[PDB]
Amino acid sequence: ENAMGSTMVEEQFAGGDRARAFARDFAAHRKKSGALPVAWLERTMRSVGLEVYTQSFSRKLPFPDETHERYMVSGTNVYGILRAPRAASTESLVLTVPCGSDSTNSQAVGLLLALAAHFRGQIYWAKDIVFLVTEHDLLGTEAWLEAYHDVNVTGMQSSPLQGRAGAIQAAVALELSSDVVTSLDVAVEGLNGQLPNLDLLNLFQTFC
Amino acid sequence: PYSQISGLNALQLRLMVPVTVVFTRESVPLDDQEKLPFTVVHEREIPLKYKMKIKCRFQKAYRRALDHEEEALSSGSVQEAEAMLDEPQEQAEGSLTVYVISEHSSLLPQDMMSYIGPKRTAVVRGIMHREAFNIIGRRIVQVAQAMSLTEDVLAAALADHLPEDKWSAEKRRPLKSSLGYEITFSLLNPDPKSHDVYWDIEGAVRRYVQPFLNALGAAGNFSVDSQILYYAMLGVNPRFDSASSSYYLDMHSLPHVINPVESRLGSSAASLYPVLNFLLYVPELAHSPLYIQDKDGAPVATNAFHSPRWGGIMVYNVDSKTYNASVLPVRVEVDMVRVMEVFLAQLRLLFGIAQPQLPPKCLLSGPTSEGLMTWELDRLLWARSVENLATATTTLTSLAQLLGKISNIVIKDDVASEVYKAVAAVQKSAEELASGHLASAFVASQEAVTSSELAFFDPSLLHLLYFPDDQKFAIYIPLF
Amino acid sequence: PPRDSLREELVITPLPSGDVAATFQFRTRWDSELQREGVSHYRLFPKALGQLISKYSLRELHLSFTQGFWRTRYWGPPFLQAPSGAELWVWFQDTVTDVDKSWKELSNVLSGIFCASLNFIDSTNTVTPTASFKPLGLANDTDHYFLRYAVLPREVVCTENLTPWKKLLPCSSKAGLSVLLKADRLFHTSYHSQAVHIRPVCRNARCTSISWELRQTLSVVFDAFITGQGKKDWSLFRMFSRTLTEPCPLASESRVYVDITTYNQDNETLEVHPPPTTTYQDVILGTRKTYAIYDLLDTAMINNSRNLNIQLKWKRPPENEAPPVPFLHAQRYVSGYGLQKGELSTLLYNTHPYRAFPVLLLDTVPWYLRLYVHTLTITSKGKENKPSYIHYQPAQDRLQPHLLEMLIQLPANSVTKVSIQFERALLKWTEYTPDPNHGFYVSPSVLSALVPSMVAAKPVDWEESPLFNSLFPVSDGSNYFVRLYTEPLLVNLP
Amino acid sequence: RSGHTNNWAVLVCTSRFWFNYRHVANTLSVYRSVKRLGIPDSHIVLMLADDMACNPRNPKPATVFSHKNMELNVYGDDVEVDYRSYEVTVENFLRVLTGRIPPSTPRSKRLLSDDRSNILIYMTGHGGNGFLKFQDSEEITNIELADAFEQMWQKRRYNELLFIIDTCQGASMYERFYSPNIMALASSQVGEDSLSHQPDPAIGVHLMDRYTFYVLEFLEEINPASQTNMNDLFQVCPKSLCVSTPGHRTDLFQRDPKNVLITDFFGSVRKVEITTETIKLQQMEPLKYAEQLPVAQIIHQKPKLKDWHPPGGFILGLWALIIMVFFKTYG
Ligand SMILES: *[C@@H]1O[C@H](CO)[C@@H](O[C@@H]2O[C@H](CO)[C@@H](O)[C@H](O)[C@H]2NC(C)=O)[C@H](O)[C@H]1NC(C)=O
Ligand SMILES: *[C@@H]1O[C@H](CO)[C@@H](O)[C@H](O)[C@H]1NC(C)=O
Ligand SMILES: *[C@@H]1O[C@H](CO)[C@@H](O)[C@H](O)[C@H]1NC(C)=O
Ligand SMILES: [Ca+2]
Repeated sequence: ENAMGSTMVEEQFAGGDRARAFARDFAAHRKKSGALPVAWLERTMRSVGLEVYTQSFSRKLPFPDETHERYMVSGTNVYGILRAPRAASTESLVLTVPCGSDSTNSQAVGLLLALAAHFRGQIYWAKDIVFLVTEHDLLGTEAWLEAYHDVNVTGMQSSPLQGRAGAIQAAVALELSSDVVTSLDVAVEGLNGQLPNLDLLNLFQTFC
Repeated sequence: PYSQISGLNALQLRLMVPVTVVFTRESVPLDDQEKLPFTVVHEREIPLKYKMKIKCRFQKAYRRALDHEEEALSSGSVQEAEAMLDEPQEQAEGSLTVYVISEHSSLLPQDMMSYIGPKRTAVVRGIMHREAFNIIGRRIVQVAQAMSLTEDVLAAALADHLPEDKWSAEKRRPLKSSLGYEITFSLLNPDPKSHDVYWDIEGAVRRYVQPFLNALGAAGNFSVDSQILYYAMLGVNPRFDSASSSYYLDMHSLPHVINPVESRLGSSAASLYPVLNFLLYVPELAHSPLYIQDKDGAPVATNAFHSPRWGGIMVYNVDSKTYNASVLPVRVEVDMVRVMEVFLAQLRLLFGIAQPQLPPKCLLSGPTSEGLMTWELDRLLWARSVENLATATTTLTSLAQLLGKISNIVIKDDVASEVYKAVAAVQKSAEELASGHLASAFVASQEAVTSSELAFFDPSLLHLLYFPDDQKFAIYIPLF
Repeated sequence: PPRDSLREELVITPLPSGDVAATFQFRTRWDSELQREGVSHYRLFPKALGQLISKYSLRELHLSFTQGFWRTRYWGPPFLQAPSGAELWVWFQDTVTDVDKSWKELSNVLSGIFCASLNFIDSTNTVTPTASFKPLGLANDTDHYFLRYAVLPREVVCTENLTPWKKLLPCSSKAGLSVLLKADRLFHTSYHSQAVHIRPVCRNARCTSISWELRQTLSVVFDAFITGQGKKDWSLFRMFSRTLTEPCPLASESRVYVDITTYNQDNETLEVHPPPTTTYQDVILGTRKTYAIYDLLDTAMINNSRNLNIQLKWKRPPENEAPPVPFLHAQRYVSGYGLQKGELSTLLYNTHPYRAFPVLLLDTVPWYLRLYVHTLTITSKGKENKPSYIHYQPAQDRLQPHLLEMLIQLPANSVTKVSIQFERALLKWTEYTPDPNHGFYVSPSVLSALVPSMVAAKPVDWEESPLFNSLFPVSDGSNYFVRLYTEPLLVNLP
Repeated sequence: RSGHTNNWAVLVCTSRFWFNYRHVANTLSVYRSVKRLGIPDSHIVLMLADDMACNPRNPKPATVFSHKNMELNVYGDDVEVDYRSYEVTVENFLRVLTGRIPPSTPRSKRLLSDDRSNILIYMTGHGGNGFLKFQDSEEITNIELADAFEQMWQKRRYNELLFIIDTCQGASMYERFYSPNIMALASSQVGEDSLSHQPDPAIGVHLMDRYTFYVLEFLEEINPASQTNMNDLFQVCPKSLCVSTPGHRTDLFQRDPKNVLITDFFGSVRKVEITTETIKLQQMEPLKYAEQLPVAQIIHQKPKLKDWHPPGGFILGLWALIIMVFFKTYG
């Protein structure tokens, strides 16, 4: 693909300390709350300069689950939108961090917030960017997608969405539970054996 | 009509002009007057190229004078004679008239043989001695060629078909034939803080410009506009002279002066016709006394210059006394008469109408109102007809060749209608040029060129719109 | 007397989100008979636009080029708004016989003047509204047979469009407020719009005669994070890289308005560094607003030896003391997934505590997205809402688009949803664009309403009021008129 | 010593997307030069296939640069484009050249040259041996261009013409020319068929091609009052600064290149004549504004909706027909 093969990018990110502090503040608040700290996330998201929104969801399971220890699940998703300054709201990219109940992925949230703070000050975006944090690992993501496309595929209940950003083109999910890393691992297989385009994997390998 | 078009490529044109020569009583010898009613013929040819040929002929009839003409021609000035003798006032264009008076006449200053006037009429002095009737003929053809037709008149037209020579370039400078023309007057005010410029166009156009264009409208239709442009500047910076305390634009800088203003002149035209621009420039206070200089370096009287096929420009200096008022801006008013004098001279010179060239010992009439004589207009009409016919013939030949070469181009019914119209118009115009009817020939040639160019530039004659005939076998084989 | 006049004014307004908006406006009036052939001499009114009124019989013309989208929910209501791309609507004179031929010729003529691709206006993207887009000038009868409207949502606005626009101004970027229009600064923004309006107006107070008015407008919004990130205030030098040095000599009125009202506190105003000439208080868009006036024709303000640079302290206010959201805003989106069927949905909000008001909605859809009108639903608060008026025009393949026009009463403190189903079509291989995997665009929808006002407004005379207060005629003192545009939508086909 | 009286120029870019920044940059450089040397904006027909100055991906909006020092913006403050992204096609280019344009087309978008006009034509894009591609869908061959120029010559719509192409194997495009008074220049020969790739970091793309870069550098020193001939543009960008070899064809041209000035094709120098002649001249009901959104009138402008019912005559006809049929088979 020549749109990406014939171009070049010079990175200039530098926010490590901010990401760390965000992670430390997020972990303590979640400890106190016992669940996702929503007011802190909204306030912090507003402080970096996004449009913030929330969503509530609930469902009833066919039988109690031993593996995850859930029978009737309710939660909330928080998402923030960065609007492309020199375009209209027609296309969008998604960066998401799925949170469980196992006290993990605080550093992922810190990195997400630092990246949003860095991205907010540029002029060259041609698409909107959505920063998403979900409540339960994969139920929140399913609820958010169903509410976004206005389809009742599974039967999950939710409050109506108030903010949208156009048609989604690509998405990336991040999982990280340590300040340092020794390697990065990538996953490509999806539900019912569907696959993404090979160019995304080639890109990731080109930036490695 | 392919065969007729193949015949149009080689065309014989013969332009004939009627001249009526009148011999007053006791002008030609009495024995010479015995055979006075008879016709003489003067024909000449212009060498050309590309298989088209043209010849020009003067058709002179030597009828004797009617008596009433004597009362008029008898005595007085030439103006009174013209006034009284112009009674018929019939419709005839390309036609002349010549009168032959006695060698002792007191209406013609007694130092000159010829009197050229406006209104298609002239006066010539004969010989009482019976040397021959040849010198009369020479004098008459001399006067007729000063007016009417010359090989130089048909040089801007016929330019391609004539062998090139040194000095060919300047003979191509006049404007080309067209149906209509646009004329726009613009006032340039680069310093609105110092000068408050108001002009009176509507009265000036109505009083001076409109009669001129009414006279010139025999050739085509004319439009007139006007506007004012603020903060419009020139493309050179004037040189200062401490001794004169004035500023100069030199002859070498003139070809680069009008460059910036053309960014604001263009993109307001309302048609597809050729446009002519006349600019009046009021200099800024910083270089207020501005003068244009000639090749020698002496200031020019008109303070203006023109460019071939584009227009002209004039710089207008504000009076020093009018600067006295403390209040700035200063109200300044332009004198329209001098401005229109210069601009109308330039416009007359842009169409190619030069000052008349006189035969030795001749006298020209005083200048008329609206600045144009009739024989000059008829000369313009002759040239226009010739140019139109040449263009139409060339266009038809090119169209026939293009349709012959490529086979998958569609010929619609409108195109064929236009082609037939063009061929008929060309033939009619040639016939009427041979017969000597200039106005009908001019109209027919206009129709000919319009129809031919309407057919040639049709949007459907683009070869790219049709499926290639080479690849059709690919399509018909699979089910055949 | 010159018989024609020029006025110019710049207004600067801080926004509730921490951004700053600016609007330029130039207006000329001429007492001439432009509607009939005969005028040949022009001074302040441009010749390029002046000869179009008679050649094509025109009563009113409105043209706009825009990039971006106005965020009403976070920025507030604007003075003037336009959709993305290019729009054009024209009112013709009743003597015009064939409106379509004249409309095509006029679009082709305008494309040459403004360096835009307006030749792409054809029958597949042109509509004739039946209740919307009424005349903005003096009118006697309103027969919509003589009105045309079109939108091209993918037209680009760049410097090539601004060069002809600046060429039509009299001082022509060399004097007055025009010296502040610099392209790179003007496009380093979140919103940018250029517009031209022509209409007839009253000649004097009795208003028994006609005068012709031309108005040129430009509006931008400067974002806080990208521009002016530092604590330094919003000055003219940092927004435009230029200061004001001298007034246009041809203008009779030239001034800058700065909005200094503070909603939270009482009788407290924002700080403007240079002391202003005068203060002006009036009801604008249903609210009492205070403005500082800098008069550029005063030689106390601007002289040969000293220029003008205005400075303004503004930051995003705390969460408390922020202004309330407007009484009306809307959104639009596409529902479903796949390449066969889908739905188009619109959301309309009424945030007024106790008043209900009606709205008029206009939608246009291309022929390839075939609509099923028996699936149209309008629901408020979970109950069905029946429109008072509805007009529907079905599409014809490759001939004309869909048109839908409804009048709906919105209940107070609620949200209303409007939906309709569509099916996608398969085209011929020669009917796609050079980049066929990008998609097609549905043009933004139009919303018109009379919104209730907080304060009652007095009658106003247009010759003595600021130019931003005389854009729409006012019928009642207790409401005001608004026209909103949604965002365009991108849809894919097999 | 030229003998022309006006100048025209047609500059065309036939690329697409954002990563093809280079072709647009080349066209903008040519436009800047020709304007600086004198040709008015109404005599230039500029066709650009995509917008790079106000593309939302541009880190510097409303600018296009030629070198990474970013000291020369070639888009400029003053610019006008006649053909936008979706009106640039092979067909429209051929129509503009041949004059076979739709009747409603405005003046600014057509080439109104005559017998006394010098014309400059410049092209850039992706090409091969004997063709040049427009966007990605179509192409124009050398034969078609050679035919269009003969169409222009037969009607005498130019005096002299200069043709320049900046493409890979660009010399193939002037091989079939057969009309008088045409001079042609190219950047590469038939064998030379690769293209360079060095993207700029700050912007993110390859900025400009080499040959036009050196040609624009030699046109930045030339002024309106220059005496440079056409023999000096034949020695620009030698294979050592470029890696390909430029070519020229000047056997259809009648004048010696040592006597042809640069400004005859790149500028506008007028012929001036002092004027020394002159023509003697003798010295009660007020009007109201329309109402926005009248609700009651809108409600009453349409008749009320009643449900549709089949007409009675149709029912009578149906049942009469059916029973008339029934009375045959039964009686
Ligand atoms: C998706 O469909 C399900 C039905 O399958 C909806 O579930 C009902 O929701 C209402 C209101 O929340 C409850 O009172 C019912 O008990 C639910 N029915 C069942 C069978 O569970 C659900 O609301 C729909 N979700 C959305 C977002 O529309
Ligand atoms: C000139 O205008 C007159 C007046 O309408 C018209 O009759 C005539 O046909 C026009 N002549 C040309 C050559 O267009
Ligand atoms: C403007 O200039 C005038 C004349 O020099 C001066 O008197 C005045 O003080 C200046 N501006 C101010 C400070 O009012
Ligand atoms: Ca142009």
